[PDB]
Amino acid sequence: GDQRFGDLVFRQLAPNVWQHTSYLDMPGFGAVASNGLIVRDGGRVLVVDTAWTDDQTAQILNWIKQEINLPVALAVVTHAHQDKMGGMDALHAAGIATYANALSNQLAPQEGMVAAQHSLTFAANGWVEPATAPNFGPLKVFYPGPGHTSDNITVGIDGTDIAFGGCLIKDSKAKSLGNLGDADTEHYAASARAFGAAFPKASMIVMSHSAPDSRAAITHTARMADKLR
Ligand SMILES: C[C@H](CS)C(=O)N1CCC(C(=O)O)CC1
Ligand SMILES: [Zn+2]
Ligand SMILES: [Zn+2]
Repeated sequence: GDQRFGDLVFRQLAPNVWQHTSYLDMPGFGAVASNGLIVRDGGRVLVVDTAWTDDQTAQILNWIKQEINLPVALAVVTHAHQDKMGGMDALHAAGIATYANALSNQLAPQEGMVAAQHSLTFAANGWVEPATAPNFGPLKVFYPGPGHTSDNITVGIDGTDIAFGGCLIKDSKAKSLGNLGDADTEHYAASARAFGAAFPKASMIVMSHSAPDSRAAITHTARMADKLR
């Protein structure tokens, strides 16, 4: 189930969807896993999130070449922290078009990240403005509101039961919300609930720092973010 490829782990979640996992030692926390997604859409591949580093992100591209062997048409990254955007330069070196929330691109320099090439913007109801996410295929991008960070976005995969909450959602048995230093403590709980309502039929909830879980991850995250207000 978990395919080891160098220092990374890959897990198939659906016929056209894989989870990528990479690790970084955070002095004081251990070797922290971060998950993203790889989606085959016909003759091309779409990536959600980089790995922590450029070298690890180049290894994701090597795994794609070996296991799928189709071009990577684009990548979308889900907020301006290192586990999601740390490997942007590796995507750009490979010629891959990159997308992030306009606010993630604004924050990227001060957070120590390289910005994506393209900015997503969002309607008042949270759905991406379609002209900013051209050729996204089955990826449905949703801004649920500020939570884990002000810029966090989420992604559903059409044709599957999968929705990706990134670092906004923790699993059913998590004991805390993790890194809160950039969090919007007032709005976190509402944002987690908005993610769940945006993808009401997703039964497999993928997230950055836990293995895929049921919809119980969303309400546990929400039932827990209430504590920060
Ligand atoms: C560098 C990342 C950006 S989200 C971070 O701050 N982490 C890693 C995940 C960890 C957790 O919540 O398990 C909280 C500390
Ligand atoms: Zn984060
Ligand atoms: Zn994270």
